[PDB]
Amino acid sequence: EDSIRLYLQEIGRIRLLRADEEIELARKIADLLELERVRERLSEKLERDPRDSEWAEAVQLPLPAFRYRLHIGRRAKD
DNA sequence: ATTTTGTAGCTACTTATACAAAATTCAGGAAAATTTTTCTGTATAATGGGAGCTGTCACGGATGCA
Repeated sequence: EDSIRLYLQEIGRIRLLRADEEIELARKIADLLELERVRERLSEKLERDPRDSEWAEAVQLPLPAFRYRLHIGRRAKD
């Protein structure tokens, strides 16, 4: 019941990385980040949020691939 | 024989009214002024803590068991 450790163990069991490895990331993260602030721009202008579909981005995208792009983009940060 | 009592009386004479605006102040507002609280960034690199405590009990459990 150490709690501190009870979490500390586990984090152990996720393993450390290196700049290069954390570079694929960076891009992806940004790729997701900005994408959203589309999502906010389109928000703020209108309906308060694209937040529909492939139009939940004003951007163009084959919709399934959108959510996907989102996943990888932010999964990087996670 | 004045004096006090009078009566038949007023006029002066003064509250009383009520209003009344004028004061005359007060309160609240409004700022506005400003002071105090918040917010955000920070680029070499940095990647598991602290402690110890060590002398009843009980019981019911004790599942666990061999």
